[PDB]
Amino acid sequence: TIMGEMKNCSFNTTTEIRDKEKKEYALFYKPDVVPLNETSNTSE
Amino acid sequence: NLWVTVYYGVPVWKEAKTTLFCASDAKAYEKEVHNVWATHACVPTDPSPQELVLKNVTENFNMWKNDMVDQMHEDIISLWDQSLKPCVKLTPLCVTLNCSNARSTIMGEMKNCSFNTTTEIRDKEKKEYALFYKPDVVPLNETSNTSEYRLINCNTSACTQACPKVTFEPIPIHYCAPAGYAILKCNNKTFNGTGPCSNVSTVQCTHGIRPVVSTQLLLNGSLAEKEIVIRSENLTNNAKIIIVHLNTSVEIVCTRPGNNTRKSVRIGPGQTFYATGDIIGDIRQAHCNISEGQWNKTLHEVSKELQKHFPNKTIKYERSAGGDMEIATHSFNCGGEFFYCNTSNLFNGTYNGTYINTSSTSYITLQCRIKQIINMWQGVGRCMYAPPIAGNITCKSNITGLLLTRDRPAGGDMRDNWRSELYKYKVVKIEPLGVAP
Amino acid sequence: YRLINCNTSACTQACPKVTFEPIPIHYCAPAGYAILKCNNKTFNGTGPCSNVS
Amino acid sequence: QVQLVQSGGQMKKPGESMRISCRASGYEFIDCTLNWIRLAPGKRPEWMGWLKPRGGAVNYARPLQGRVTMTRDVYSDTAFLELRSLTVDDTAVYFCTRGKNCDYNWDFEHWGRGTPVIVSS
Amino acid sequence: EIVLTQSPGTLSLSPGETAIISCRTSQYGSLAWYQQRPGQAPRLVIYSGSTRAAGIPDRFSGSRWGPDYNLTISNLESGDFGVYYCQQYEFFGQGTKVQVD
Amino acid sequence: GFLGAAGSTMGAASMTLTVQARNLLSTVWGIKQLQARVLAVERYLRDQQLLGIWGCSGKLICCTNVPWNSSWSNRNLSEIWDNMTWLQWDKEISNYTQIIYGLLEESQNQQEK
Amino acid sequence: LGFLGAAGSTMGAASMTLTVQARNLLSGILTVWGIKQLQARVLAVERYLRDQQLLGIWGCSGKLICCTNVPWNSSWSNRNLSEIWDNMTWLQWDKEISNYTQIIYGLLEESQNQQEKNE
Amino acid sequence: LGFLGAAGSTMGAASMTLTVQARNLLSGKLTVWGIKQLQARVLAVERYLRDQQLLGIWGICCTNVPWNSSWSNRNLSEIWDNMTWLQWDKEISNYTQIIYGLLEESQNQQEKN
Repeated sequence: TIMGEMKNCSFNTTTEIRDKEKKEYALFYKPDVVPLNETSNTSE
Repeated sequence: NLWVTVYYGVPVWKEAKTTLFCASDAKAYEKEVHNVWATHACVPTDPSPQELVLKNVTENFNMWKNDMVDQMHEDIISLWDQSLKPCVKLTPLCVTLNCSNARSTIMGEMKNCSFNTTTEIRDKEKKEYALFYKPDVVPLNETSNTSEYRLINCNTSACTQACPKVTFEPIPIHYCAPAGYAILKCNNKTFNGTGPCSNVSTVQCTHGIRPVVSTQLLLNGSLAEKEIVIRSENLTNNAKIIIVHLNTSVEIVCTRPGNNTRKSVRIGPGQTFYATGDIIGDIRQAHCNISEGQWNKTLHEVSKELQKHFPNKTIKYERSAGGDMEIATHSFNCGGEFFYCNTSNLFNGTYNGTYINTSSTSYITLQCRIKQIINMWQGVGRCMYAPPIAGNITCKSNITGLLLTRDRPAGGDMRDNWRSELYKYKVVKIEPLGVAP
Repeated sequence: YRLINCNTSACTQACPKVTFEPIPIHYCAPAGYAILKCNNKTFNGTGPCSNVS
Repeated sequence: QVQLVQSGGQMKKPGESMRISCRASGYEFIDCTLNWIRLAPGKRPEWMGWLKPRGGAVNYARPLQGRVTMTRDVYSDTAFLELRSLTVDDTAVYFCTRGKNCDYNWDFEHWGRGTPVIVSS
Repeated sequence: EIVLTQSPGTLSLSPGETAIISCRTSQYGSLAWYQQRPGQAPRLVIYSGSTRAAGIPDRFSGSRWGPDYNLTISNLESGDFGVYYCQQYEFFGQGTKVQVD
Repeated sequence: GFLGAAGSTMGAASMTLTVQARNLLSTVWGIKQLQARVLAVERYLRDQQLLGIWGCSGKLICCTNVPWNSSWSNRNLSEIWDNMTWLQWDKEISNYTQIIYGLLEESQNQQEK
Repeated sequence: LGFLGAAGSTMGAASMTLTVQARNLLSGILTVWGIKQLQARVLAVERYLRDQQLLGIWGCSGKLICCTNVPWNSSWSNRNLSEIWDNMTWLQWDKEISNYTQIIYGLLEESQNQQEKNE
Repeated sequence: LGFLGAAGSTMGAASMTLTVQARNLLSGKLTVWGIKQLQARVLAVERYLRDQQLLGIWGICCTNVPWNSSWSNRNLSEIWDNMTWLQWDKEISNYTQIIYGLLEESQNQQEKN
């Protein structure tokens, strides 16, 4: 029906400088990702 | 009426192309003591003494259309790559560097740098106190303060260290025909780059050409036996390269003063970076000495040779055209460390007072510059790093050829620079059967 | 404490299925070559051998 | 498909810096030599620029010494033409070009969209 | 120094005619020819003095050995109107144009 | 020395055919020698094989049972014997090449009947 | 591929097609994956060399036929000339004699040595 | 291995069994380790091909090169009955290149025809 199949994901990543970090804004399909343990919140 | 037969051992030729293999001398593990370009797999010893002059052998040659030079270039680049394959990767170094100039014309060229690094324990950090050349460090975005720098490569690609014992000057290495093939050497001294050759000789294996590396000039080569020689694809096709082969060598010496010292820097378990630790001396930057006004004499001969081929457009000379730094400057790797020199003083002047005049006054000087990080083969992305070497480095060489365009020194191609040497030779195969009456 | 190696060099693990006792392994001459065996039990480390097989 | 894409033109005042970029779309930019020429109404058209993008070799015509410069970025696959000290005579269409084969470095095969240069005298 | 003098300067011809344009050199080299429609990118037409380039019909032809080279365009299609440029590797001339009669 | 025969006419070269045959036989980067060795050995094996297929091994020259035709060459005994350098005759017959190949198989088989 | 045409025919037809089979037997027409061709080339060359060598050990090179000097036993095949020549097809005869393979391999090195007692 | 039995015998018995030596002379992923078997086989094949090549250039064989007695004056009976092969091989090995040569000329004298 719609791309609810697609899951929006944001995460930290390193720059070319090995010590610096930046956030990201990425998209991935549901079967290519898994949630963590459900005792923690399922958003991760 | 005469009926069919088969010869065997017919001495005839077919202009075939194949994979040559070389022969080179060897004495130890790293191909004599240390290695970059040599390879003992190309067997010792020199099989060049097999030589013979041949009667009535008229044969065509074409150095521009030669192909085995391409195979030889492929061999050198593959060997150089696999030589650097096992060496250390300098990826950890790319962290922010708080930097300044030297502690106290002068090696203010040097940029003092301090930075964080990890110990052998993976989670423990320590500060450092290192020195680097200006062109090998990029400042960060100017919206931030310019005191912070980074390595140039990590915005584009990775880095690799040059192994210490893998360091070597060019060896004379002979290219030898396999069985069933033969090498034809033209012997006419007035060879025009391509065409028939009448004094052709043949050898089981060829001259030991050195894989020398230098931009805008040919050095440590083999002089011509006629006067200064000119070779070109087509002179009137102005925008193509012209090559000049000298009949007499000219001497150049390059040095930098100072008892400079390096220090190893432990970076993680099992590898060490080699940063320059200090510079000790007057250390006047990298000046090179040319053999007085023998250049002033030699340009006269080159001008006359060029003028012979063309109508009276007066010959003169000009600085490098520009472009990239390696094309802007003459380059070479004599001392292991790479050198670059602004060649403006070489090509200045136009008039007979210094182009039909000769004398011996004093060595001409070239301003030069030093670099470590380099994309070795003319910008191809083998981004690698060479470590420093102790002080009082010195070099000596003999200049043998020049590169020019037509209507300025050219940049050139290293494959072409070796092709300037391989013009003498050609590859062929045997066809041993035939018929008669 | 720390591991001994990392002050000097790296480390590697041994794979589980890569484990093996010494097998009797023979050594065969290629074509054109041959292997000569001395049978004299009093062989003095080097010298002539008479019962050569 | 090999194609040469040109950026927009410039309509700036005389006596100014002028800049053009051309990208060799769909091709190994590093290997083949590009060139720049001029085309204008009724003008004897002229050869401007050379660029062997591997080493960045360059040379210039007689009227263009000093004024005219270009450089290359292999990662962007883009040749950047830049003219100094613009004048009224510079008004012409500029083409980034190529030869029939990457064997001889001349320009009679490919042509961009002809980004124009106009001098607001 | 124009070492490629295209002649005649221009031709006014109705469709289907046979256009001829001469180009005179004075230096050894390769005489190719360009063509661009009004406001369009150029195209190679003739190469090496006589050989048609890729995608060029048999209408266009050329010659000869010597200093003078004669371009010819049989069966003039109106789309072939516009300017032409005699050319060889290091040389091209002033240019000439073909239009309706 | 066999290249010395190349720089001479047929008659002088006729006394030096054997030496050419004698010499004709004989860092993963260095492994490339194997291809050259294998290809040279294969060329030699093709030579010996095809000498077999004419029924003419051992002998360097053999009385093999096909005739000649003026179409393949009309030029006479004397020109080919004395004046003729090898590469020119090789080129001339090479204009025919495959047609002047072929038939000796069935002539080997003719003697093999 | 014509040599296989004789495989589909009786003995006489194959009698002339021996050479065409011999001709093709020698040779024919990141990615380090392809060097197994060298293994195949070496093995084919070795097989051909074995053929020529063995022909040498009969003292019967050059020819494909040679007048070899040894007895023959009907125990290996007692069947008459006509059946083995006219009606027969090669694979069946090869299978038949294959039962006696090493019973029809052995001596003739000694036969060569026998006529070499005076050569 | 029988040919080594002839090694332990004099000329006479070994003359009966030279062929077995010729018969045996010819042949007998992560682990790229063992690839050098290929070049070993190539070298063995090359040695065999050299043997056949030298046999070809000579044209047992009624050849025509003479034999200066300086290389060996020892009589007929010694080099039939008493002589073990290694000793006489070493004896002639002193004159190796002195006794390598003119078999090619022995081919050439009959190549005069």
